[PDB]
Amino acid sequence: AVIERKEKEKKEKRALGNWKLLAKGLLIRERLKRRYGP
Amino acid sequence: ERMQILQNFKHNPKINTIFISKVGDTSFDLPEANVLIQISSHGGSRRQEAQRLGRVLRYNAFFYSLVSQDTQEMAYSTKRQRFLVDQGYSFKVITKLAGMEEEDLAFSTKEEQQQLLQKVLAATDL
Amino acid sequence: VLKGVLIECDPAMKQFLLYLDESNALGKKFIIQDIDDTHVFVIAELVNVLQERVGELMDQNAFSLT
Amino acid sequence: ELTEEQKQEIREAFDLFDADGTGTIDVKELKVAMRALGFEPKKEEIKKMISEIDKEGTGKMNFGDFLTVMTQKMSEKDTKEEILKAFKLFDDDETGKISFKNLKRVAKELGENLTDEELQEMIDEADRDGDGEVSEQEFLRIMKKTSLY
Amino acid sequence: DKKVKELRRAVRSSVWKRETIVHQHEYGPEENLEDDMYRKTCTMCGHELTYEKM
Ligand SMILES: [Ca+2]
Ligand SMILES: [Ca+2]
Repeated sequence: AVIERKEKEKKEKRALGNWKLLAKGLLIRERLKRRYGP
Repeated sequence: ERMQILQNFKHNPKINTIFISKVGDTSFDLPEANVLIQISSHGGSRRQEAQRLGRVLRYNAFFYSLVSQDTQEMAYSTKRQRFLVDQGYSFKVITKLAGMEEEDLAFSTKEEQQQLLQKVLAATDL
Repeated sequence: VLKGVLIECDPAMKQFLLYLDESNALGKKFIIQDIDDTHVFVIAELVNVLQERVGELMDQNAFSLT
Repeated sequence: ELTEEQKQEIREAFDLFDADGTGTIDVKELKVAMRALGFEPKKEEIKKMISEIDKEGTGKMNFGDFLTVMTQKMSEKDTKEEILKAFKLFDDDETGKISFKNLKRVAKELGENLTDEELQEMIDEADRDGDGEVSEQEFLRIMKKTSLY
Repeated sequence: DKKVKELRRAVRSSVWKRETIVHQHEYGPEENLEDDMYRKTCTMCGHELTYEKM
């Protein structure tokens, strides 16, 4: 049970890191669109 | 890193030139040097220039100061040498360098010179 | 044809005059024709203000010891 | 700094349901008041916001609470508009979903060195309904719980 | 915040190429004055160029 909980916690940490990476990427792209809009 | 760089600077014939960014403006253990070339120093700090001149003496040696004409650097260099002239030093003005085109130097053509404009204006620290 | 005064100097001062033309520092575009990288052609009726501006630029970054 | 002129609009909206000048308006009329100012809340959101405003079971809210709720709703509305614009930019093919190809193309355009395995892990972690990608609602949900914005 | 700020400007300062506006004076039709005087007015900045044509 402890091992399964630790694996789930690691997966959740990976998901949070991926969410953080996605937020930065979308903010960067939105900033590019704002600064280079037609 | 600074300690080892300065330590191998003196007892190495392969490398004998280093660049310092305002770190040598105090009393350190820098080894004996014969040539000093200062570029874009502080505004009017006579103390800084006097200290930098002090890092060479210990014509055994000679130091050069590079400034840009028609800019504030001219006035800065004029106003920051008044201490050394009172000390008795005289700054000879050199307008031509012998053998400038004798060998190849950087920024030989206009292409890289104009390319430098984009990277020097790329700061945009706003 | 154009009548005026040819001014020959270093490229630095030539481009300084070019900047003064576009910046309207004298009130108009009297820097009419540029002919060479080190030569310009300027109307002669306001050479005095150009001389004053050049002198101000020269002695601004001079730090006169007086 | 929240607004200067829209505050008067919120004052007028509050006074529309407070013609008697009692200082408070009925909680049941919250849905209409939002629609007067352009908001389009849903039943679940309406119930959730009614529960928060009426924890004490008074049934009436003063001007301060109504103004705070309206300001929060405006902030969330502009945030959701920016989120939808970001989704549309991400969904350059107007497919309605941020698929694997869209995420990979955006990552390559941004210059990131993200591996395709991490991209598919993100897609799987972005899948709540099991459709194999991330929709508008899931993007809104993750933007709600984002680290910062 | 610092690690996103240090890279948000790397792409910001990448696309812009021409900062100096093209000052080339696109003069319109010449206006004929007295004593064979011809004046050209720039359509972009209003620069006036007066000359005598032989
Ligand atoms: Ca898509
Ligand atoms: Ca989905």
